[PDB]
Amino acid sequence: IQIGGLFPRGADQEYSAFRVGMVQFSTSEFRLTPHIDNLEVANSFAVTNAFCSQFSRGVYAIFGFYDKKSVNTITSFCGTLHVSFITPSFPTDGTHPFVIQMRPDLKGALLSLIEYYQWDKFAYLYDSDRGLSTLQAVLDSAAEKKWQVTAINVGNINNDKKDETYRSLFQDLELKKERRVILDCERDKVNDIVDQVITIGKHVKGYHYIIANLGFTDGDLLKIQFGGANVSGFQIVDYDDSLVSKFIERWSTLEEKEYPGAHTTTIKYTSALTYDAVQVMTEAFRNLRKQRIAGDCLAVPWGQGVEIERALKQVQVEGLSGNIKFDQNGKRINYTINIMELKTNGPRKIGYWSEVDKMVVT
Amino acid sequence: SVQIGGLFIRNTDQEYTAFRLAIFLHNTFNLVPHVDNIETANSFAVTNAFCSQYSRGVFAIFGLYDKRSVHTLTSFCSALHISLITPSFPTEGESQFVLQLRPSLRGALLSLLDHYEWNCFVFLYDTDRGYSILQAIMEKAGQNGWHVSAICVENFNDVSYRQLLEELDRRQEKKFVIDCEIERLQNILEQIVSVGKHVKGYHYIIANLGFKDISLERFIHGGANVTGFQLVDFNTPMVTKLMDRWKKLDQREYPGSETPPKYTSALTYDGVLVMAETFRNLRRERTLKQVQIQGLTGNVQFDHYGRRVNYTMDVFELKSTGPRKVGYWNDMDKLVLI
Ligand SMILES: *[C@@H]1O[C@H](CO)[C@@H](O)[C@H](O)[C@H]1NC(C)=O
Repeated sequence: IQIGGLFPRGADQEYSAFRVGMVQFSTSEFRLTPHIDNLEVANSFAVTNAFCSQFSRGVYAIFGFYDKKSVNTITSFCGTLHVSFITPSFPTDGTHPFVIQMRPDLKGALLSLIEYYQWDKFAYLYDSDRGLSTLQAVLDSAAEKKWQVTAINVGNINNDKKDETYRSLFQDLELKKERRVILDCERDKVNDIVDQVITIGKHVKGYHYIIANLGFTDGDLLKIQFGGANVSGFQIVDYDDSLVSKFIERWSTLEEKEYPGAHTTTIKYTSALTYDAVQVMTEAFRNLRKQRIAGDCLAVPWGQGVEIERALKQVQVEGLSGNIKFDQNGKRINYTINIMELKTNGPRKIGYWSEVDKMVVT
Repeated sequence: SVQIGGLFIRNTDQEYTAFRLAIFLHNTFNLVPHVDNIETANSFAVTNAFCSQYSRGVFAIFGLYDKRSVHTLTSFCSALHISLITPSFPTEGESQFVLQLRPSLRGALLSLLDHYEWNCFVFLYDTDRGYSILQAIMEKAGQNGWHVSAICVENFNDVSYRQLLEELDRRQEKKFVIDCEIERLQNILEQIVSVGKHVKGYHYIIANLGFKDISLERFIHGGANVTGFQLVDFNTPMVTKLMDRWKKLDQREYPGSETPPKYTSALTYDGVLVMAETFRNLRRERTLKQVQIQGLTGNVQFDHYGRRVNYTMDVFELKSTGPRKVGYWNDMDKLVLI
């Protein structure tokens, strides 16, 4: 058994979580081979070269990341070759087969908390790197329900004038008398945005700030805490269950000399998705061995397309993210997302979002 | 060779760095330092160190003291007829054989509060530099019928600071006057932002000589009015020459060669220059007090009690583009505005 990897540059916590998942899920009966690579997912040529190199040595399954400018290439290559590609990246739009997806969809929850809080005429600050897949839904919902959106494109900003531009955005919104904004950017961006918020002020009472990036316990809220402004967010990894407590008990023990990181109390959601991917993949091959069951990329399907794809897509397990069970397409179907809000005290649970019931308050 | 004594305490590493800089550059009548650094500034260790320095033989001691150990050091210096040049906080009353380089901030602060014409404000203070400022403020408030709420913040933690700030927010004060140490002032400034008071409507008065030595960029962007004092002049070619030569030395022995000097470093350098002038004049106590020199902090001259006279200090206000000088304070001409 061999299982490759196309992990991106600038990411080290994810690969540390990957090796920790390798160590934790001990398998004497069979052992896989990582053969990990490293490159910039934003460049298509390197991605194609690495994919071809992995395919040239008969890898059974590949596991890596991508972005908006490289998802189509991966999807097209995996469709023709029947090689499954497990990814904790953003959910793709449309039925793309043979791409197992291990991230819940933010959409639907941001539209169920924006109505539990009865609002209208809100502000929305989107980024043009993740993709125009969440803003479009917001525009559609606003058109359907007569809401008024004020879209602002954060990102694609020069670092020299990043402070000035971010400050000027809030200064301009002050003129229009807008007090509700919806921030949805990666941790690096949202940290800078909230820092500039605090620099201008706006952390006094009378302002409500939703973070729409899952997580919400890894953006250093200590700066924005102990103020008057409201803070609300979504969370996927609850930090009080038996499994997560057992994980964090051994998380701090390992040192950064061999395993980078692993000394802080909180872990990013992407690394948790990677660690759960390790388990769901090992158990997927376990089920096949219980059932007793290549040339160049520029050349025919290989031996076992369905035997691997359907087996990996029919898994039912429980991990840090919660229930893990995939539907026909490969997206999560039985996921629950915790609702949290920030007070003078740390984050407190407010409810949960699920498919079976729209919105729950507790 | 002329023997000099050096006494320093903890958390004053830049003081020792400036002293070593002054000694090195002045000698390169070579001075002979007798530095004996002490960790805790208590009476017993200071007395023992002074005894050792005196027994080895010293003509003048440059030392630093705090509230607790000032009395013993001054008493022994007056008793043994050994001149002591110090940059610490000035004392009150008659004092002999003690030279003090730090000017008193009482007059300038009183003139500033007179200029803005305030009748109710909050005064945050600590007792690390005596009770002179608090007593002067209370006397002036009693004479002029003011309303001051002095609060001691010596033993306050973050929770206490935030709760006190919220309680003072409940009342309408809107005007604060801070007088504490550098670290305490930094803590106050980093916890006043979290509450959200770095906004237009408040007017803080930083009462020290290090207005440009602290980072106020957050207040600059906020727009809240801030007024402070400055003693060291940066456009003089003398300070630029000294600072460039500081850059030309290594950083493994003289750290701080990347920033303009604070008030204490300039004070120590001026004290070293005054002491060297005193020795050179003596080559050809009474002679010590007759010195008149041009140091980094301007004109240096002392009266019969060793206090500063004929000293100029600029007053700065925080604007959108940064600090902007608005005038200067002098003893003979009081406050002068531009
Ligand atoms: C903050 O939360 C409280 C309690 O839910 C709510 O009444 C208030 O309107 C919120 N403020 C803003 C600015 O949304």
